[PDB]
Amino acid sequence: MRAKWRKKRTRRLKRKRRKVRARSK
Amino acid sequence: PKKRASNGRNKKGRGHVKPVRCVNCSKSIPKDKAIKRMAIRNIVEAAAVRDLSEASVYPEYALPKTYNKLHYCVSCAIHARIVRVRSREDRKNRAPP
Amino acid sequence: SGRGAPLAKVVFRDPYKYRLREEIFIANEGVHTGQFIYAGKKASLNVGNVLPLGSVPEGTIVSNVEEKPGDRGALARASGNYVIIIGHNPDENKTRVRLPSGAKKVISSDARGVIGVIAGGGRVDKPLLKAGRAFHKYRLKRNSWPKTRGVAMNPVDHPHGGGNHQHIGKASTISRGAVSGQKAGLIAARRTGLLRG
Amino acid sequence: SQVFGVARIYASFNDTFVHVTDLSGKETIARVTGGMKVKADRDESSPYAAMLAAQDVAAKCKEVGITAVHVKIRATGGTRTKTPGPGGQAALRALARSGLRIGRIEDVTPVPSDSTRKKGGRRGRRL
Amino acid sequence: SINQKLALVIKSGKYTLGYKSTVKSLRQGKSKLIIIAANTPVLRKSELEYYAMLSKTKVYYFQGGNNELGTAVGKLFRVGVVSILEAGDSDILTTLA
Amino acid sequence: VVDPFTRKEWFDIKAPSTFENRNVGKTLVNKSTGLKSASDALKGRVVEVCLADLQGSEDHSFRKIKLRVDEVQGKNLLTNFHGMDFTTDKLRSMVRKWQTLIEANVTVKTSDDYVLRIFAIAFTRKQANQVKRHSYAQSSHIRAIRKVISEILTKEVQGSTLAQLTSKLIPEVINKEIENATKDIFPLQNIHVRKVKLLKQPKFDVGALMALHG
Amino acid sequence: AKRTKKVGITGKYGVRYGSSLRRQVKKLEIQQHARYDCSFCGKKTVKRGAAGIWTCSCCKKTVAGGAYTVSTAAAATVRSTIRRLREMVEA
RNA sequence: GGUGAAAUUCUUGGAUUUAUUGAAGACUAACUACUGCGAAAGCAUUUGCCAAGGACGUUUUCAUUAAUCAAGAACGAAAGUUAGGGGAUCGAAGAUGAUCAGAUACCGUCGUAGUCUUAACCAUAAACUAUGCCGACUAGGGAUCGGGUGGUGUUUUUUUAAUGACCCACUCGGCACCUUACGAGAAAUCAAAGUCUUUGGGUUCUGGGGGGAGUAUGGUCGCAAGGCUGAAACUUAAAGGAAUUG
Ligand SMILES: [Mg+2]
Ligand SMILES: [Mg+2]
Ligand SMILES: [Mg+2]
Ligand SMILES: [Mg+2]
Ligand SMILES: [Mg+2]
Ligand SMILES: [Mg+2]
Ligand SMILES: [Mg+2]
Ligand SMILES: [Mg+2]
Ligand SMILES: [Mg+2]
Ligand SMILES: [Mg+2]
Ligand SMILES: [Mg+2]
Ligand SMILES: [Mg+2]
Ligand SMILES: [Mg+2]
Repeated sequence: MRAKWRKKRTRRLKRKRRKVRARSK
Repeated sequence: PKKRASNGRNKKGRGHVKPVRCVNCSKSIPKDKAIKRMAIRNIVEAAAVRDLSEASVYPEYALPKTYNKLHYCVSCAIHARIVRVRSREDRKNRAPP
Repeated sequence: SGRGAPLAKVVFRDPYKYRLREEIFIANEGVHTGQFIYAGKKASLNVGNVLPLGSVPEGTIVSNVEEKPGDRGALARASGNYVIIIGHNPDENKTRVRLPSGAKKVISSDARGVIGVIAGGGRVDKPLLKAGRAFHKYRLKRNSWPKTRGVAMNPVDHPHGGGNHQHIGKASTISRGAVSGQKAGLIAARRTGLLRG
Repeated sequence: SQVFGVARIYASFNDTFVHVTDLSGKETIARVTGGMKVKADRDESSPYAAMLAAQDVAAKCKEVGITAVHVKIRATGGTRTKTPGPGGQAALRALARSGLRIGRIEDVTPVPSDSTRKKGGRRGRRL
Repeated sequence: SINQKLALVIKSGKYTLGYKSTVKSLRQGKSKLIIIAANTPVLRKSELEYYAMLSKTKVYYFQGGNNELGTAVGKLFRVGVVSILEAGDSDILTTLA
Repeated sequence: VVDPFTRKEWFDIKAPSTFENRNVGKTLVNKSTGLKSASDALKGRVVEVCLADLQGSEDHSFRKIKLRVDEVQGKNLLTNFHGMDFTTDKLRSMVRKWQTLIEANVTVKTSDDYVLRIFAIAFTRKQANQVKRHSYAQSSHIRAIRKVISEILTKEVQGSTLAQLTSKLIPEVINKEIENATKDIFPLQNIHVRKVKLLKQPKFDVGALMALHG
Repeated sequence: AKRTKKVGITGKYGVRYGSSLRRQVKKLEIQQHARYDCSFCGKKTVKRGAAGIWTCSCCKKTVAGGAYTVSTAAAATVRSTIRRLREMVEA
């Protein structure tokens, strides 16, 4: 598991995570 | 660990050079990192010289010869058996032959 | 009023009678009051001057260009517009030009043009921001604004009208041979959809 | 004496072009390629296809008037391989062997002041 | 190097600035040289040329507007024409350049 | 069958006489019948022949000369000078590592209304008894040589019509001028012009062509 | 004091029309209401009268310019290419 | 054309190939180097202009004005974002052609975004010498770049003077190299990575087993993508570095 794709998978996860939080306000 | 004190190239005091493209595979290469062979070929052959000699006006006109500076990438140079991978002691040698 | 570009009132002298002749030119960028404007075959290549298309070099930027020598201006008249000149055919004198739409027209070398670009360029780069600025723009042009959509109408008022949902219901690309009352939509359209490859 | 032509040999990979001209280049005489003499799509750059091409050029060259040529060996050039194909050099020897005369052998492969980025990608072509 | 010559006149020689004083200095023959700004109106430029033709006074054409001429003089206001009443230590009169 | 060879006339090539023999070869075109006759089509043609063909000696193996045909005097083609350029291997032979390369170009006008661009290539030379092994310049000598070259290459032109420009181009009298003027600045070994290219051809001047066609 | 952080002149529009449209309007309205250098009299006294009309409040000189600037970039380029054509014909 | 081989694509509506003429945009080959400049990123056709800079020289001037730096700032490859212009080539997305069990991968032909520019944003790279800066001292040699110095030294300039090019001997500053291991290091190796248990020249930043995790939260910056700052719960006995033998 390449480190640069850990970085990329985390950014998609973070994009989801603040999308749902902005929803949840 | 560090393999070469001159990491893989010839740059100490620049920080960048230019990109050049491999003749064999068109790969972008640092210009100081490319394996540069002065590809030397006679204009005709080692055999057809007399065959052109019998059919040429201007007897022994010039006998020209073609020049071109080729750039090889590291993978293509080794695959084409140009640099011929060396030992740990012998890779320090920088002599052309 | 009604035109984005400013107008230059240029006064000439009548060659055949003691009087002054006031012309109405579309002002070019950089032309000022008190500038001497020159119009003729031998006039100099300067911004605001009126020269025939054969008199100017290739690459010259011209405006208010005549389609035919003597129709007094037809091409590149709106604000910020111009005609490029891209070569001559001195035998049987024509002149190839580039129009503001990109069309490549061939015009006679005796057709005139004003050197430069029409003043007032960049006018459409500002958003009107609101309905009332479109109201005052078209108050001075004509009665074309506002525009009720055809799909918002009844079938009696439009081909697109009616339906239990607002929808065109048939291809909005209409043929060139279609009759008046049928051309509502995209007339003779070669293609549709967003310009993208 | 001798009616000089221009041989203008163009040797890429997958094909070789032996295109003889007039002495001014403009007028074409007997353009025969190696691909028209054989049907394998693999030897169309080979020496034998070009030899068959060069021999058939000399036949079409005769009864026309040209008896000598100017040799212009060329590869693809530009932003391409620039090394002449395997068929090009056989074509010269086959041309001389047919009996037609030679003069001013030259290489005319174009070389740029590098521009118009070479095809293949930054990582090159890897198979 | 012409601003350097003009600046040296200011600190050592005598001058007058503007138009009503340049013409009045041309009128009484107490002007050695007048310098006209580039963007000076041609009707005023031609009248200065005529006044300096009658008084037999050299005219220099500054390559700059009234703003740059006033700065070259060392002032903070636009100067259309400067009349050099007397040279200082400079060679501005000797070298028409 | 079609065989468009049978409809061809086999014209001839004649060089300018500011050279040795002009029997360049045989042009082969067409028959000048109606429906876009070949009398006018052959006007716009340039031919490529080596200089050593038009001078005999083998020292001029490089700098091939281009000739532009002008008129057809029945069975002929009358040509004027079009351009000079070296052969490819001559540039490759002179271009070597461990030496500076100096190049200079000016677009210059002759006494005629001729507009044509001229180059000049210079290669720095190792002097005798030298132990330094790259012979590079000081990057102000490069601009000094280039400035000297541009003055020399502008003074030799602006007299010197193409009738007499070719008579200075062949004997390397320009190279003598460059070496005799630049040798105080840096030693040089391969001084050449390497390229003559013609940009704007003026009115035809049929009389001027006839001088070079005896 | 700095009355607004970023809206500037576009504070007259309140909160409507969209931030991007007000921002695009801000760039062109700052040019439109600016004061430009008179090329004739040298003063900074040129103010727009109408779109394409730029007038100096001294020396009473009107020039035909762009809709929101005295001079547009494409027109300086046109003026630069017209003059370059002129010397070479005059040469 | 293209390929390991093909397919797709074009073609007696003339392809490819040959010649003349142009247009457009991009780039600056060969020369080009264990060479130069720049704080770094970076910077390679020509000339002109503008402002700057290092070194060298000095028997010029001031006389501690300095070193390093929280906070605070300027610049910062590529990609990417907004709005124009430009849009040749190449080419994330996508189409299609193959191989393959499958291939939405490699290979092949196209091809939008982008690649180019302007005005703004972003502020990240294996942004690396993975080596902070300033200062002193410790070992031998050659080569080179720039400045300087001295030769009863060569080279044509007119036969030789000057000056330029070159040679030799010194010097300073710079990019570097070769040998050796005094000394150092876990070693690889290192003239610094030496002058450290015989431990102390000045100073800034950073690390405290591996993961969780550059995550969560808060604050701040950004239009956005995201940047900067930055945990804990819990989990785990190794992870890891260098070298030896197979
Ligand atoms: Mg390894
Ligand atoms: Mg880097
Ligand atoms: Mg509506
Ligand atoms: Mg209704
Ligand atoms: Mg109906
Ligand atoms: Mg170059
Ligand atoms: Mg250098
Ligand atoms: Mg800080
Ligand atoms: Mg970082
Ligand atoms: Mg780091
Ligand atoms: Mg250095
Ligand atoms: Mg710990
Ligand atoms: Mg830890």
